[PDB]
Amino acid sequence: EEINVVRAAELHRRDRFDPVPQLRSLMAEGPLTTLGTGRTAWLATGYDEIRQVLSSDDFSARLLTAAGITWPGFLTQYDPPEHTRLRRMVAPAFAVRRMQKFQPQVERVVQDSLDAIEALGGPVDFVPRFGWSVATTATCDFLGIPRDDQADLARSLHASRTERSGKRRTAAGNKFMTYMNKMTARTRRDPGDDMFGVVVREYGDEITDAELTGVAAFVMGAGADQVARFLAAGAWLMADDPEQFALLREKPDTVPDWLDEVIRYLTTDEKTHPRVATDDVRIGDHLIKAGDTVTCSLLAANRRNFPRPEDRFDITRVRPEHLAFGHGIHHCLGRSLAELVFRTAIPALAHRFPTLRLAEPHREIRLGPPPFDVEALLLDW
Amino acid sequence: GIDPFTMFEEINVVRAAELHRRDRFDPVPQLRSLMAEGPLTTLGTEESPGGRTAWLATGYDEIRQVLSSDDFSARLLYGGTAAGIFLTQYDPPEHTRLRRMVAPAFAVRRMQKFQPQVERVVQDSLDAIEALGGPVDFVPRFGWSVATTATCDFLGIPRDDQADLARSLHASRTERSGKRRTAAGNKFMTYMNKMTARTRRDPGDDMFGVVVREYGDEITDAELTGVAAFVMGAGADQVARFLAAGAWLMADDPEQFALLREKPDTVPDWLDEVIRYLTTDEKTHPRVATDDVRIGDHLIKAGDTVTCSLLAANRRNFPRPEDRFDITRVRPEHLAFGHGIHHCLGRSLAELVFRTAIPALAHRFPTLRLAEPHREIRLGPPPFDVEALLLDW
Ligand code: HEM
Ligand code: HEM
Repeated sequence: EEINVVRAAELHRRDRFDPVPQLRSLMAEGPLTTLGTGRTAWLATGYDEIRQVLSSDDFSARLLTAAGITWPGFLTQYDPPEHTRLRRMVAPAFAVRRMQKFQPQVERVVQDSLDAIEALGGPVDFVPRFGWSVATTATCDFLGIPRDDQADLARSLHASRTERSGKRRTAAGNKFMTYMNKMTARTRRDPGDDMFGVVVREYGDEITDAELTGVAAFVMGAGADQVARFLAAGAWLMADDPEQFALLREKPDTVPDWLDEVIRYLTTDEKTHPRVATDDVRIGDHLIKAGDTVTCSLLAANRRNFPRPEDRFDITRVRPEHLAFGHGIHHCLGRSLAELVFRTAIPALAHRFPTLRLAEPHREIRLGPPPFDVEALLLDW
Repeated sequence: GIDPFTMFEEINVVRAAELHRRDRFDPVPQLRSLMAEGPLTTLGTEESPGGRTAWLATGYDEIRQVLSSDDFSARLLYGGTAAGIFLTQYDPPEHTRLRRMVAPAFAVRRMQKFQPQVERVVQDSLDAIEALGGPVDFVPRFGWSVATTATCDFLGIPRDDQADLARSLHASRTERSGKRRTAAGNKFMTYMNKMTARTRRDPGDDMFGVVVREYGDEITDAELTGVAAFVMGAGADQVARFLAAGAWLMADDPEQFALLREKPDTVPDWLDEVIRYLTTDEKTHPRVATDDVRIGDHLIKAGDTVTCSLLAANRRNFPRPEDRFDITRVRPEHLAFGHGIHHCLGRSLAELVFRTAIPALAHRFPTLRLAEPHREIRLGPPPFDVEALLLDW
């Protein structure tokens, strides 16, 4: 049953922004297909069926010991009621009011990230200078990491995930986590105006150091990876189809749902973590036996009408429907922060470089392994 | 979010734990298969240039090589994990410096002196079981009763205090509520801080007084407290789980333990065989490679991790006849207490408790049996955790 998680990864590659032919074949086969098999690994590609799976109380997101021991603060490895307690304690850091009040700082992050790019001059790689820069600075600011330490903290996170020397990965992972631990200690003594502080002032000794460090490490990792990769993919979409984003730039009021369409089209997290069934559960016409796993294809759901015309990127589309942030109890806790950064950074780029385009538009943009990972994006203006 | 499969240390801890579940007393088929493959196999690899590999060592000699090598670190793994937040987290020189100061408390002469007290603890626990009447759960009534009392006596906690103090320590590590964790932790700490202050005024006969006499200045209060908490928490857990699994083995194979009770001098190494067969701590903490090392027919790169299967080493000939429990086996070999600089500090205490309590049980209840012979015994997550053991006699 473990090879079936490798198999899922293969189906979520991309032909530029499009899903690959292998996935399309499964999509047209039906809403729910077998990946492998008396236990069965299923892929859910139907919009309705995915929602049924992700919102059912007869599935667990657990791999298998209590989540808190090996995965403290890694929410998508908790089941209720432990999941419910921990998510309740961190959720107020992501409430609408705190997100609105964060918006001015996120605006400055994008403006300064754009001030650096213009000074450097075209052409220039937007993967590090726009994607990575905005994402890590915004996420560090949200956590209250002092500005003087962010560059080195962000460098150690990146090195821990990508370094070509395994030895240097270990050292960087240790550097990163020690810093997150020290942040937890400073909050416990003197809670500030940030995620750490908000959690500790509301709950205090109810949340443990392991939980708090765990959640903070997760938010840093999610913020740095998810937001950076999305912003890189957004800049590429801007370069590829600039007339649609000129409409955003000049007449944003006529396209109030624009961000949902970009999210739908790009789908930079293509699939959810496998869910294991705990009762026999009818899902559509299909029977999922207790012990089966179901992986949900968020790409399949959001791009369900590919390759027909209506699936093509249309920024004026009325109320775009997507499941890009999942569904049910594990739906993305960070959605409001991610969306704030995208709402701010994407139009800030359009206003700043209306004449944005690919430097070297002859050659293909190289993509890494999924999830959707633009490795370099050389743009001029 | 974050894909849990990209969490290198955590995902491979999980995979290693799954491999060290048990089918009654035996290794599961999945570990058996890896054992047959060779002395070292992969748990998993990060899929990128520079990606690290998590390895499982199952070969006896290869495990001794890994664990005696200076090119592996215990500290560097848990420092890259949110899960990693006493002695096993240290490398030399910190490891050496702390371990030398506490080692005198676990010396041979010290265990000889404690033996009469351990005999009394066993007899008291067995009297209480007898007074309850069958069927009795041997997990709380034999395993934990003996483990808690013997470990607290070793620390010199007065009998009146032991129940409350052990409860406090367990609360602080256990509860979901983090408020009750801090309250219980502070109750434990305030007691130990007084005990430390008392010891430093006049060193006594227990663990604290021995240490403070030989190394009083050079060891801190926090270090003393930390060692006590390990002995009372994790140490006691290890001992309780072993005694519960021992009692199960005795009920399961009464004829071999009848040999222990009637002709104990014919089976001088009996305890080494019981320990080998049961292997109630199935694996070591994962170590990070700090240099490249060739082991088996593989190259472990610096930054790769290795987890050693003590179960695999101890049960290396499973399922052949020679691996079966045989209390008369001459000089049984095992690595149940690890190897190299991190080898069990409490081995001699653990063995004294087992050497005393197991014969005591065999003599008291020669008719010991499962209460519900056909009902399966439920095992918790690794390490070897008998959840309930209803015995009668
Ligand atoms: C600062 C940015 C982000 C943070 C802090 C964040 C945080 C989280 C957290 C904590 C969860 C787990 C919630 C739970 O289990 O209860 C989660 C789940 C999820 N996030 Fe995010 N996230 C971020 C950005 C993104 C982005 C940009 C996407 C997609 C484009 C995304 C997609 C998801 C999905 C699909 C899940 C559900 C996973 C599943 O059910 O298996 N996240 N996120
Ligand atoms: C009163 C009982 C016990 C105490 C106080 C105790 C104490 C300790 C301590 C302090 C260490 C760390 C040593 C270091 O890093 O230098 C250790 C390691 C170890 N102990 Fe124990 N122990 C006890 C019982 C047991 C039992 C019953 C077993 C097995 C059946 C066991 C197996 C181990 C193993 C395998 C290690 C090494 C782990 C590794 O290298 O990663 N111990 N013990």
